[PDB]
Amino acid sequence: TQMNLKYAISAKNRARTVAGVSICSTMTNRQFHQKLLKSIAATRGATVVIGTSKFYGGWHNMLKTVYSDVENPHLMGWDYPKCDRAMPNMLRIMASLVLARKHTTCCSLSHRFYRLANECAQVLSEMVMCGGSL
RNA sequence: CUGCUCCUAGCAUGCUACUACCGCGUAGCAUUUCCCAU
Ligand SMILES: [Zn+2]
Repeated sequence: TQMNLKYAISAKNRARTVAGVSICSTMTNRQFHQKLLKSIAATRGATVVIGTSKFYGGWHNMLKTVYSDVENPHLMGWDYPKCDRAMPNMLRIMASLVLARKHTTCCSLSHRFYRLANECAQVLSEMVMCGGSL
């Protein structure tokens, strides 16, 4: 996985970094996950709001849907300090497990395990070419 | 790298309307020709 520096505008001097990923990983992941990703993105009115536009009243629709029958409603929001740099890998394994639960008939047990192993080997923990070294 | 949006251009399709000609089909109107031997 190649490492690179970003070029944009923000409000603090801390640097930014994108990561280039090999291409075989991309083809395999697309063929494996694309249908579920599209199904998630298209659906409206759910707990996850990925793929919903803030224009044409979508923002109001979301703000109403979250406003369900709450007896003494309040609003609370939190933050994750360094979410990506401090993620425990057990939860990442379990997350990649949840997404695969839909593959009930398309894939066998051994095939599922090998796909999970590939995902862990390619994205979770592997060799990061930074600078000119590994 | 994913999602959202704008704009432009092209294509292609579908549908609608208009114009022309054609022939058809129908209807009406009206005419023109009018025939002979082995
Ligand atoms: Zn499968």
